[PDB]
Amino acid sequence: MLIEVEKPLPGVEVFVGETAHFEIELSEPDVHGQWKLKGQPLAASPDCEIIEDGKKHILILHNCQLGMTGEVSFQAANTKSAANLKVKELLEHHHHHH
Repeated sequence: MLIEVEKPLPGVEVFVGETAHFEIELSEPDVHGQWKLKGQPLAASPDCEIIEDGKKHILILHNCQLGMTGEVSFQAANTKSAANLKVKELLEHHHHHH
């Protein structure tokens, strides 16, 4: 009856101002969705790509500089979807066995 997420994002991980991969399921390939961000004006930005393979939707966000964490909002057929973003610190530290 009502649209229900099949594979939500209970916790996404990405690099600081690098790449943002987000994929979810709606168990309904008959419809689609849109990705909204407080940073960008709307979805399908000139610096992002929105591909829908089957029923799932993938959104690549470049340069995700929001801070210690970011809040991503996605709408799937008049549906409210919000997940937490974990920004990682780009560190080229060395991991020696000794």
